[PDB]
Amino acid sequence: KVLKIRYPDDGEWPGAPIDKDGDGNPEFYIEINLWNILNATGFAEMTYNLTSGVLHYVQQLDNIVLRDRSNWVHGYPEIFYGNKPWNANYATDGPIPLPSKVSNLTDFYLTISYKLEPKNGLPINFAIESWLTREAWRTTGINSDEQAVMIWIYYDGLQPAGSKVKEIVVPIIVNGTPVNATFEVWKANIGWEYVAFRIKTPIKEGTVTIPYGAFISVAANISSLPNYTELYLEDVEIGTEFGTPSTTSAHLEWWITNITLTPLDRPLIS
Ligand SMILES: OC[C@H]1O[C@@H](O[C@@H]2[C@@H](O)[C@H](O)O[C@H](CO)[C@H]2O)[C@H](O)[C@@H](O)[C@@H]1O
Ligand SMILES: OC[C@H]1O[C@@H](O)[C@H](O)[C@@H](O)[C@@H]1O
Ligand SMILES: [Ca+2]
Ligand SMILES: [Ca+2]
Repeated sequence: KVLKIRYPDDGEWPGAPIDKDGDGNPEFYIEINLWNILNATGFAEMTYNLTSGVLHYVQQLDNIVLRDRSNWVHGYPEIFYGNKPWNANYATDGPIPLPSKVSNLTDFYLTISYKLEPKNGLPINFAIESWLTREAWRTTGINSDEQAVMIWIYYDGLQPAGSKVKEIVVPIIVNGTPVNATFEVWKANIGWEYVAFRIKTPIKEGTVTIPYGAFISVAANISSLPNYTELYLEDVEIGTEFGTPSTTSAHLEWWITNITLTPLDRPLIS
């Protein structure tokens, strides 16, 4: 009734499926994903209680040495739905058919209930990420004619990659109240096109609903990629990037109590 994964005990890449009905198709998949840490003392552990539905991440890392300082952040511990295109991990037991071509997908709301506790000024964000690839089921990484979209609904001490492009308004719901929120749009080229939406009023805890197609429509419109609507929306990942090249100690704890994807009866891109 409790799933647990732990770094470094389970290796340098701990991860596990959440498959509550035991049917062999995970509803979500979790990864500790310390992708840019070469070595650290301490541990990071992610627990999911299958009765309460609470996902709890506890991280206490020190003596951090990065794989490549130019990649800036240290890792992105996360939970995701769909096909993560960097590896053979996937979760497709849900109402939205990911992966699917962006030209064929309906819009959906993404609602997350969570609480973030970075310790001692640790730079972090809480970001939702999607990869858009040329093939339907990619498992070996990302090419220069493909896109990452990120949506940061909390941050402290981290700036997205690239250059600011603009500000957009997006209607969201925060703690039960519909509100017009502002997101900065940032664009970079980092081996693939990266577009990040960073909220101007970070939300450290609570329940937030966002309309996914507002973000993907803007990422499509500012993209330099050809044939954007042929790309497949592989996944929806939710996690915390953390750290900078001068962070040597990273203590952080967070919780997620609910992720819901709600299909709408309208195209993703408008
Ligand atoms: O390396 C990928 C990560 O880049 C992070 O942005 C960095 C900026 O904060 C910093 O000022 O510049 C460096 C080098 O240009 C950037 O890499 C993004 O915050 C992360 O989302 C991204 O994964
Ligand atoms: O930066 C490239 C990518 O590295 C992979 O190893 C990680 O699992 C991804 O989350 C990350 O985005
Ligand atoms: Ca299942
Ligand atoms: Ca995968």
